[PDB]
Amino acid sequence: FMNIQLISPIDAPILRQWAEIIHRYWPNPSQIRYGAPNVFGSANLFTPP
Amino acid sequence: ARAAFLFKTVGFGGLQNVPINDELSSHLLRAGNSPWQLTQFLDWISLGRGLATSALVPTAGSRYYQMSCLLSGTLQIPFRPNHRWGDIRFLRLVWSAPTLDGLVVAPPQVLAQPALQAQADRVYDCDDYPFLARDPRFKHRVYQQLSAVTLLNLTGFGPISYVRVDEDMWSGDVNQLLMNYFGHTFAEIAYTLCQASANRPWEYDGTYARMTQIVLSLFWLSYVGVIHQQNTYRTFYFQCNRRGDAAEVWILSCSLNHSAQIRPGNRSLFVMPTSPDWNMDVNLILSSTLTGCLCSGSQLPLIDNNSVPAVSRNIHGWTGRAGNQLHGFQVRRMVTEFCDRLRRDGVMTQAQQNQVEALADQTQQFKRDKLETWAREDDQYNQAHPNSTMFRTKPFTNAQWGRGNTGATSAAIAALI
Amino acid sequence: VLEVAAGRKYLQMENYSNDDDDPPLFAKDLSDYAKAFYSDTYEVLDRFFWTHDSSAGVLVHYDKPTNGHHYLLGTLTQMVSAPPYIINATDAMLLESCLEQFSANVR
Repeated sequence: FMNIQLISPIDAPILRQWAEIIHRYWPNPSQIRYGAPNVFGSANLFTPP
Repeated sequence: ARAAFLFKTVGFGGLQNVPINDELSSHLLRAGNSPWQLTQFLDWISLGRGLATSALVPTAGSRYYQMSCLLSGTLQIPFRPNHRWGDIRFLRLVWSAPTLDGLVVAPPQVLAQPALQAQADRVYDCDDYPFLARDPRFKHRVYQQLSAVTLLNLTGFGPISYVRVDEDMWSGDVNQLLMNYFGHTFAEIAYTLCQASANRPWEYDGTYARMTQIVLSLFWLSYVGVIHQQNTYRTFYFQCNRRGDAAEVWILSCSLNHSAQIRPGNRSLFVMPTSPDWNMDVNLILSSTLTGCLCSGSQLPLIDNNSVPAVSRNIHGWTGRAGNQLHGFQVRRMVTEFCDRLRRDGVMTQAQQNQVEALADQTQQFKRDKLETWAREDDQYNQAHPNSTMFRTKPFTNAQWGRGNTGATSAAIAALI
Repeated sequence: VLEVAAGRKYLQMENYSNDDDDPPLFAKDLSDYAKAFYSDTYEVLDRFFWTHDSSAGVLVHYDKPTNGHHYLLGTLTQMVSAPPYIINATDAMLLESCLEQFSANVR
């Protein structure tokens, strides 16, 4: 799974295609801003407030 | 906006070590092990409604000085070139966690090992410490109290405050926020502002910073006596019913009688008390604390080298070759200046001035006697114990009990308007 | 602060086969490898990154920038054309810039 070159293009073409699709089309994480910590403060621990 | 983060530690007042010991340190850390004790100090002074006192903390300035001494003596461990945080002890105390979160009793091995010998009048840069460099919010939160300590330790007199007058500061949001403090006192306003600053560091030219500068200017103008009920700064002033009292209370107020005329421009200067009786004046210490909280991201002007001792010269962010002069004053003489200015303005009479003078004289006598007695007790304790010498209040000299540049300071503050 | 997506720098043809002699592409041929933040002052950019994630890593050119002061933040993509190593985007751009500078120093 981590190294696609191990999957044979001839013996397992469908599996190689599926692995490539998984690597190049899985969703990408992102972030957004929320809250008003002026009054409520911030309770975030492992992330920026 | 500030670009360099430097601070100065306290200097020995004739002793051979930092004037603090285990008893004072334990009394300070009695209810919390965090060395950053601004909120604890605010709670202890109890809104400045009365004269706070204790066995080990005679005055509020005493606690302020002890906080400064504790921070100065403790911060020298992680600021060694090796930058190790938890391998050496200072007065049976060790840091917990590299992020400088609290002080705890030393482990048995460190207790057996010798302690650290601290030095006097050290100047340090916050960005040298790796963790402070890595985390901006942590550095900005700490630098407020570091700046307050520096403003107290810069000279041998009382703390330093910054006064600025500028008409362009006022705006709609500033007016809306300022109108909400119509009936509150200076101590309450300072409490709320300090808590807000602690929750969030302010930016360079924010609403909170501008309102803080406006409040400081209003308080100092009212204290001098340029602004009063019949001569207001945009219908705002500070009222004090009992001038010259031991614990003065100042209340924000509005009046539609008259508004003074303000010349356009931007002016500012630096004020400080010289007489030792500042230890029992909450308002001055709170003003200095507000200036320190402002200093986090504002980059105030430079202070002239000739107004500070040799060891405080050429600090990268604070002192400089050509800078503003420090104006020092005496409280008792400033009371007389206040009364005289009001009488010339025509809103006070001779009998009222005489009553205020008598009350001020009584207060000065009481404070002088108490301070001298406490100093003598400290001297005797230091004589008795040669291995745990300490000071409970910032040392002073007999010469500081006389009037200094009070007239010039009053004239400068009056000309500010 | 203006946020701009970073476009591709290389484009593959059909006969790219991850060969030993194929030129490396440093992951700059994928859809999104980095993201640029443009402003006017570095202190404003720094204040902006107080309340924004930066675990991936932030890179900067202090010399003449392409279109003005800007920071660059990498994504979670990977470079797999140089076995037996798997290299993420930030390290890939660092390596490319380092090699360019070394060639410039030589020539």
